[PDB]
Amino acid sequence: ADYQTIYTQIQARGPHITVSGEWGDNDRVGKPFYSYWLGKIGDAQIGPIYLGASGIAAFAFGSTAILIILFNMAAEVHFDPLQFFRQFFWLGLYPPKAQYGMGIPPLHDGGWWLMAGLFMTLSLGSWWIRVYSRARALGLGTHIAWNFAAAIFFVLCIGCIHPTLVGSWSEGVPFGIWPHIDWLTAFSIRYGNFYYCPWHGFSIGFAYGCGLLFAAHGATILAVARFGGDREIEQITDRGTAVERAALFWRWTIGFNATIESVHRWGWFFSLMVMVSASVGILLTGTFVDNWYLWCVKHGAAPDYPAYLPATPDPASLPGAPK
Amino acid sequence: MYHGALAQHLDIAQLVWYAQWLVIWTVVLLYLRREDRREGYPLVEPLGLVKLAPEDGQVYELPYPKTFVLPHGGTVTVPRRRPETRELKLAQTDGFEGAPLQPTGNPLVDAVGPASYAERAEVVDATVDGKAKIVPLRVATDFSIAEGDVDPRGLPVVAADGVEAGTVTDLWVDRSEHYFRYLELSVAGSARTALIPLGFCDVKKDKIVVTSILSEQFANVPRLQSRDQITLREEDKVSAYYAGGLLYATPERAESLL
Amino acid sequence: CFEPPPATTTQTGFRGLSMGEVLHPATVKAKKERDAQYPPALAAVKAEGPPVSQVYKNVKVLGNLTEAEFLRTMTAITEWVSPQEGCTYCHDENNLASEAKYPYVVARRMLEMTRAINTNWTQHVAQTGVTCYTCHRGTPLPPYVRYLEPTLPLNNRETPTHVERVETRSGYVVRLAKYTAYSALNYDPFTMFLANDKRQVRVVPQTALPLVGVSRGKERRPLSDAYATFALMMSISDSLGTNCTFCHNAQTFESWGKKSTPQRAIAWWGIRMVRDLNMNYLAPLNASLPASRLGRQGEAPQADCRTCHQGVTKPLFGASRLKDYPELGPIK
Amino acid sequence: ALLSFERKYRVRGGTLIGGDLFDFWVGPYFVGFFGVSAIFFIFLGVSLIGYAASQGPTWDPFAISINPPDLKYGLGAAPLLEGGFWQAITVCALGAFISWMLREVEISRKLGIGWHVPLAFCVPIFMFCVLQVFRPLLLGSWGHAFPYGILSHLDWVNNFGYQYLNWHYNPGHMSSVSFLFVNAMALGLHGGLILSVANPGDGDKVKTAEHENQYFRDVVGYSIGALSIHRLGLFLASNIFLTGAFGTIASGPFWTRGWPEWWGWWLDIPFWS
Ligand code: BCB
Ligand code: BCB
Ligand code: BCB
Ligand SMILES: C/C=C1/c2cc3[nH]c4c(c3C)C(=O)[C@H](C(=O)OC)c4c3nc(cc4[nH]c(cc(n2)[C@@H]1C)c(C(C)=O)c4C)[C@@H](C)[C@@H]3CCC(=O)OC/C=C(/C)CCC[C@H](C)CCC[C@H](C)CCCC(C)C
Ligand SMILES: C/C=C1/c2cc3[nH]c4c(c3C)C(=O)[C@H](C(=O)OC)c4c3nc(cc4[nH]c(cc(n2)[C@@H]1C)c(C(C)=O)c4C)[C@@H](C)[C@@H]3CCC(=O)OC/C=C(\C)CCC[C@H](C)CCC[C@H](C)CCCC(C)C
Ligand SMILES: CC(C)=CCC/C(C)=C/CC/C(C)=C/CC/C(C)=C/CC/C(C)=C/CC/C(C)=C/CC/C(C)=C/CC1=C(C)C(=O)c2ccccc2C1=O
Ligand code: HEC
Ligand code: HEC
Ligand code: HEC
Ligand code: HEC
Ligand SMILES: CC(C)=CCC/C(C)=C/C=C/C(C)=C/C=C/C(C)=C/C=C\C=C(C)\C=C\C=C(/C)CC/C=C(/C)CCCC(C)C
Ligand SMILES: CCCCCCCCCCCC[N+](C)(C)[O-]
Ligand SMILES: CCCCCCCCCCCC[N+](C)(C)[O-]
Ligand SMILES: CCCCCCCCCCCC[N+](C)(C)[O-]
Ligand SMILES: [Fe+3]
Repeated sequence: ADYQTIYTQIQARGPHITVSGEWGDNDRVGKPFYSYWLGKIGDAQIGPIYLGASGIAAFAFGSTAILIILFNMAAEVHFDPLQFFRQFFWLGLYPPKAQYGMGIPPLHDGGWWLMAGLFMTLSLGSWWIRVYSRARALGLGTHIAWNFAAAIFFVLCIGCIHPTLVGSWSEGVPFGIWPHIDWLTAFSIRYGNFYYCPWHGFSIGFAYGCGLLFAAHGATILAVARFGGDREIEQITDRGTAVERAALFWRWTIGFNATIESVHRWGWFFSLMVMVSASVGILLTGTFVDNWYLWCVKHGAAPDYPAYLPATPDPASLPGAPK
Repeated sequence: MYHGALAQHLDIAQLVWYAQWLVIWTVVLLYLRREDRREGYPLVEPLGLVKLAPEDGQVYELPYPKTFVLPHGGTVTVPRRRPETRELKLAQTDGFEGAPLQPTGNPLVDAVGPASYAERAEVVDATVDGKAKIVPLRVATDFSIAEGDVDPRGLPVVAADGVEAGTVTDLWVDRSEHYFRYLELSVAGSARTALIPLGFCDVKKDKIVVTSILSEQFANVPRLQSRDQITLREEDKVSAYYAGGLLYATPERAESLL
Repeated sequence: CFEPPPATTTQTGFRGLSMGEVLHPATVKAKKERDAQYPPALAAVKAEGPPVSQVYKNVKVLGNLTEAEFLRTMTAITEWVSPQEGCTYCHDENNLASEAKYPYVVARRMLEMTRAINTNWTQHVAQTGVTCYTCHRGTPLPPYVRYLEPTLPLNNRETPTHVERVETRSGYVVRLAKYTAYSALNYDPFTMFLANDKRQVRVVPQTALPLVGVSRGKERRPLSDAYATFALMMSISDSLGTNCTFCHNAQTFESWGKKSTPQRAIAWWGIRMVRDLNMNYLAPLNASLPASRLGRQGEAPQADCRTCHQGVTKPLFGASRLKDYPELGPIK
Repeated sequence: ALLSFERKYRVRGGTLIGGDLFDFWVGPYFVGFFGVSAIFFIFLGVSLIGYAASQGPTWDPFAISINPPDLKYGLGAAPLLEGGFWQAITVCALGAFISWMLREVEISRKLGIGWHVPLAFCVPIFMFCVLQVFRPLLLGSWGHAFPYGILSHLDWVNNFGYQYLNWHYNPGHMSSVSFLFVNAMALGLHGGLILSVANPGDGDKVKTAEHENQYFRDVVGYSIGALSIHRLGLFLASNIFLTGAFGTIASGPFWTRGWPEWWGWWLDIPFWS
């Protein structure tokens, strides 16, 4: 077996490299240090970190959002520190419970939620600028930023775009561990079972495919690490036996194959499509479809099944039944 | 009346369903599957004789060439014509189209099958700032083994047949990634040096076990041009040599395990 | 952390749909033994003599019974409601016609309520019916009642923690969670849905596309109604010791016909019956109860599904005393 | 027929069973003995699906559903129309999947590469067994397994979840979901990164390993490195099912209540109760 694919047997140390960027080389703070146990399964060097304007703006806005959330959470346990740790998972900051439409809600019923939403959104935009500009500063393409953009766009969809399209802030995602989980069922119940939303299906198809692709790609590179397949950039520009064997393994298995470069386009595309499909689904939901199951029945797609115990009429529609 | 309704039993969501499939198949078929073809294409048939005109599908399945501007000068364009020149010491075991080939000579030296190397540039891989990337420690003197880990320098190398075959004299390190990639070893009784990819090395505290080849087979490991640097093609030649041993070192390794 | 196998499973939908009950035998046995404490029927007595309307002085509900029949009732009532306290719980030792103790007047209304249940709500209690025991289980205060705010523990026979106490505000989220099967749902399904008939449980649209005029802005129900319905369903499931597939094919929670079991219809009647009981029999009794029975808003204790069911899909695993005590209903 | 670089790799040997008898290609496809068994099982399973589907109500692909037997048949054979076809198809599936895996190890040996890919492919085969074999064994009926249909299998996932009131609170599920999410995110990062270095645009020159690490050090203060991200990606993806299988096997055999209630081990510690 190739033990190098499991962990680094003999680690190496050397002077720390610094690639200069078009700006901000002085905003790298911290002194690098080395972790021997990290170095078994990764690169041993931790830090320094770049510390630009957008990154600080992100930390500023983020912490503001975190603080607004934590304070409202603590209010929910009347500031008892012990119950706060006990009940942490169950605590939350909720959008309005009452229907104000799109009017700004009272602070006690969703205003603080809206506030925390604003500052998180600013934090996401600020970090996006960091992710984008750091690439151009180092003379790299902006591929990560465009993937990250789709992920931010999906959050905005469930956070505020879908609420504004249907016209009620009551539909946003709460802040908190269990409560953001509870939203998923409330939403799916409201809109007629999300299994029958084709864009749920698409998103899941791509999410599962990301698991398929990264398991397959990761396994492939490790299987050709003896020929240096991990040095992917020079295998793109000068095809070595590593990527020839990787390409032929798949071709002989499934009948076709990618290149060392194109496999990353596949992977990048699949990842992006998780978020793009999710967003189309949310954008259609509530605006143009009210019950995804009935929409599938309307178009003849839903499965049906025999009764097992007897079919049961809606009692509310029998004559003389109470309301 | 209904949000999203259109005339004659259409609704918007129904249209977007069709559009979404169209987008997917467009990207997969017209973009990704052509990107997949920037290597190894056009395919090779039992002699493609029509030298006067190309067959239509071979033009259609290819993307427009792209050019990489290399970091230390030069350009590479893909796809491009790159036939495999060197004579392969293989013979067809049958007349069938996809019957396997057989090695006629010694497949490790002849560099066929799992011992095959790619025809990469006879060029030394470089750091950001132009230096040789893969160098032995005698040259890379500001690099050390990390405290905790076996220093293999001095340890013996035991081959598959249990015979000591040489002594590890140096480690080659990737200066770009801070990662050891090869051990250098003197092959006992042959007055030469050989490189070994770490991935073929079982690093124990008193020995380096190497199961891919026999002790005698260390004699014909591809040699380098220079002592203190390696070319990309040499890296392929060296790595491939041991991998060829997985199937060829003994007659029994190519036959079925059951 | 975990419950050792095997599990008992049942089937409630077409094969392949994963519908049905999942039960831990130990737990079922412990509930079976708790419920087997149901006292057996007192021996039948011969109907003899005049109606007790002519014999006793203050008999307004049970007036058509004879003396032995009526005293048999009174023995059964004491066994079911106040066995440890005895007849003097409701009566003056020296004047059995005195209404001076509040349990007397309450018991009279409870008699009317119980016969109402067995006569007007057969759509839910069928031929099984209820007795005083179904709720009370041998104590004057039933172990499972609800106030207009959640209380812990669920069984008022256990002693509350400082945090469990309703006046400790830091424990509200936990009081609420334990009523909704430990979910973080921020809604009290009892005051929202079971205390009165003011709210609609259904939230799911019955059309594929959104209908114009109910689908935008303030025309829309807030999403919180869906959280609240879900919370009601968590609470209902936990109260019967069962899961959703007992009643629903989760393919379409809102559909009836083949998508619902007959138990879903019975449950629907149960919601209406509990509303009737609370609005018309139990909530008015804050006039007749001491202040130590009332909640922080002067409300009487009221009933939910757990009051009768106590964690079993049929109260007391289907035990019935209807044929043994005709005077409790149904009434012609 | 062959890629420009393919011929020198197309050598004899590396099989596990049969030696030369099946050591050949058909078009691009390597065959081998497990190529043959795979096609056998695929042909058998697809036949049974077709025969079973024709005895059913509809031909709409979204509505076809081959279902397991009623629970009352326990672990025994069930009549073909009411569960038997499901039983037969399931065995063909396992035959096909395992054949496919073993075929990949043969291809791996011939090329002199690691067996990591069939190894990784064991994880989803294992998960399939958890759902269709192991958990139904632990509960005592094939009836607890999921049905074969595009949309019908979602109805089973649906009801299965709601049998435990809110499946999201299943701790094995929480772990599984977290790996699905971070895996999809890492693959975007990894693919994004590689493309960004090889394709800076504008005729700018392609960058370097050191640029790769500089980028992530700058943005998040750490870079795991080239080889390591591939190890991590296999680890992340594999743990979607490796941890998830516990949350699945637990539900029913080792937990019968709602999954929110399970967290009482935390909430109901007397210290802060
Ligand atoms: C425990 C939970 C499970 C689950 C939960 C689930 C959900 C919630 C959703 C799906 C969806 C899907 N599932 Mg399903 N599922 C599927 C297959 C499918 C596809 C129909 C679809 C998209 C899959 C995908 O893109 O993956 C990534 C793989 C890729 C991209 C490679 C391509 C695979 C190809 C698209 C699959 C096509 C398979 C054929 C339709 C079936 C084979 C037919 C035979 C005759 C050849 C198979 C083959 C299995 C097996 C063998 O176990 C399986 C098990 C499960 N699914 C478990 C029961 N799955 C989605 C859907 O839209 O269903 C209608 C969906 O929303
Ligand atoms: C009962 C309810 C269910 C439900 C309800 C549901 C809803 C309501 C929605 C989904 C959605 C999705 N569901 Mg689904 N679901 C899924 C899978 C999925 C995902 C593939 C998809 C997209 C979500 C995502 O990736 O977010 C992970 C990624 C996110 C959230 C992006 C975050 C990026 C952000 C930049 C991160 C930054 C954070 C900051 C650093 C932190 C700062 C915080 C501080 C300041 C507070 C599977 C595999 C199954 C199975 C096996 O049954 C399933 C069943 C269910 N879902 C049931 C049907 N699901 C979404 C969808 O696709 O709908 C069409 C969706 O909207
Ligand atoms: C109401 C019910 C829900 C539910 C019920 C549920 C259940 C009951 C189970 C899961 C499980 C899982 N859920 Mg969950 N879920 C998930 C995500 C997930 C997955 C990560 C995880 C594993 C799925 C699996 O086992 O695939 C299975 C995939 C397999 C087996 C692939 C087999 C492939 C095979 C080897 C090869 C197939 C070959 C083809 C036939 C060949 C054809 C190819 C063609 C192209 C030639 C998300 C992201 C969400 C969101 C966003 O809400 C969600 C919500 C829900 N889940 C709802 C709350 N979910 C599973 C889990 O791990 O739980 C802990 C699980 O058992
Ligand atoms: C299919 C597409 C997938 C996808 C894609 C992508 N996702 C990306 C990118 C892409 C392309 C990036 O380029 C960017 C990034 O930068 O990666 C390195 C990023 C992000 N996705 C994060 C979280 C996330 N993605 C989720 C999901 C999906 N994403 C879906 C699945 C989910 C889920 C599932 O809920 C979560 C929680 C953050 C790590 C990060 C934003 C931080 C932020 O917006 O600041 C917000 C400001 C803060 C102050 C928050 C502070 C804490 C966080 C953890 C940040 C700390 C970092 C700090 C450097 C620590 C110092 C350590 C040092 C001392 C040693
Ligand atoms: C965490 C681990 C991840 C992971 C990993 C890997 N995945 C791999 C590898 C690795 C490493 C490969 O090396 C191998 C491959 O070669 O890649 C191209 C493979 C593959 N992953 C496939 C499907 C896949 N991966 C999924 C998930 C993950 N994978 C997770 C995420 C999912 C879902 C649902 O998520 C799907 C659908 C096939 C494409 C391929 C097998 C082909 C086959 O097996 O041929 C043999 C079988 C056939 C060609 C058809 C057989 C038909 C049977 C007999 C009759 C049908 C019965 C069937 C049960 C009916 C179902 C109906 C349905 C509607 C319910
Ligand atoms: C008729 C007959 C007798 C035949 C005998 C021979 C025989 C056994 C034939 C088999 C016939 C069968 C069953 C064919 C079916 C083939 C199958 C299962 C195809 C599935 C294809 C699917 C859907 C794959 C999903 C994954 C996906 C999107 C892949 C696209 C990208 C690719 C090609 C990834 C594979 C791939 C990865 C993962 C790399 O990392 C890598 C690194 C460097 C170079 C190349 C690659 C590479 O190609
Ligand atoms: C509360 C739950 C009671 C217990 C315990 C007992 N009794 Fe009772 N009794 C109760 C009520 C509400 C009434 C009025 C009934 C009506 O139909 O209006 C009664 C009535 C009687 C009577 C008739 C008294 C009279 O009006 O003259 C008798 C003789 C009587 N009760 C006796 C009795 C005995 C012996 C009990 C212990 C076995 C007993 N009662 C318990 C309420 C309650
Ligand atoms: C559930 C539907 C019940 C049935 C059936 C019966 N009772 Fe009841 N009772 C119920 C509640 C929710 C309450 C309020 C809590 C309380 O303690 O008041 C009561 C109250 C009483 C009382 C008053 C006891 C006290 O407050 O100390 C009595 C005397 C009583 N109930 C008697 C009684 C009898 C005789 C019943 C059968 C005819 C009966 N109850 C049925 C709930 C339910
Ligand atoms: C039987 C004792 C039930 C169990 C267990 C669950 N539900 Fe239920 N549900 C039940 C009824 C009788 C009704 C109708 C209520 C009415 O007053 O009309 C409902 C309703 C729902 C709904 C709303 C459907 C609609 O038309 O909008 C939902 C979404 C729902 N139920 C979901 C649900 C879930 C998730 C459950 C397990 C947690 C569950 N129910 C259990 C009866 C019963
Ligand atoms: C006492 C006054 C009750 C209250 C309050 C509720 N239920 Fe009930 N239920 C009661 C009886 C006596 C029976 C009959 C048992 C029998 O053998 O038929 C029932 C039955 C049900 C069922 C049927 C279960 C079955 O296995 O067929 C269901 C689903 C049910 N009850 C649900 C239910 C709900 C949701 C309630 C709160 C709204 C509820 N019940 C209250 C007695 C009483
Ligand atoms: C014009 C103005 C007035 C209105 C528009 C404002 C606007 C743009 C609002 C947008 C709001 C949005 C996008 C809301 C979206 C909210 C979403 C998706 C929330 C989702 C999940 C939230 C979770 C899980 C939060 C949990 C909170 C905590 C755990 C407490 C915070 C503490 C932490 C340490 C955070 C850790 C989070 C994680 C890394 C573990
Ligand atoms: C919507 C996000 C707004 C955030 C504003 C704060 C970010 C400052 C951006 C500074 C970028 C400077 N630059 C281009 C040289 O990197
Ligand atoms: C996971 C959900 C998938 C459900 C797929 C249903 C798609 C229905 C699209 C119908 C196309 C329109 N038409 C005319 C063919 O009915
Ligand atoms: C539900 C998500 C859909 C994902 C579709 C991706 C499938 C890849 C198809 C590969 C096609 C192969 N080939 C050679 C025919 O082009
Ligand atoms: Fe890669």
